[PDB]
Amino acid sequence: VKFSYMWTINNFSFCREEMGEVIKSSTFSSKLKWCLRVNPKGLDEESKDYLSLYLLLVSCPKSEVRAKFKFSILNAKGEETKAMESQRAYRFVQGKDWGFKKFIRRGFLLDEANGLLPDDKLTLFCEVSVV
Repeated sequence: VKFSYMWTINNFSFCREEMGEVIKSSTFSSKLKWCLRVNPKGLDEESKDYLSLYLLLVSCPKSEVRAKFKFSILNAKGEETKAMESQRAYRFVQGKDWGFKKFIRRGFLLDEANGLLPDDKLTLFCEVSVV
């Protein structure tokens, strides 16, 4: 079953999150509930120069599901760019997240000349395929 979520994070340049701090999206579905989570300053010292991006299984009545996923950024022209796809379907349990600790370099994303923060909005697009 394949579905998607578009997450707009407004006023992205005003984010005060420090390394390890997280923002979660609203939940979305295709009884399963998913959300996205971003670490604007990464998780640890190795990733503090990047935004980290994860898919989280928030609610699941089964013990586990398997899902592949793809994240991309919608640019100022409304087009997908800088996509990263999971290598395979990963096993999720409720509370488990999978994703990319080094999804996008902050010094690239935050320079507005690259066109990824139109009106200071970061727009992320996620596709999920549950096996």
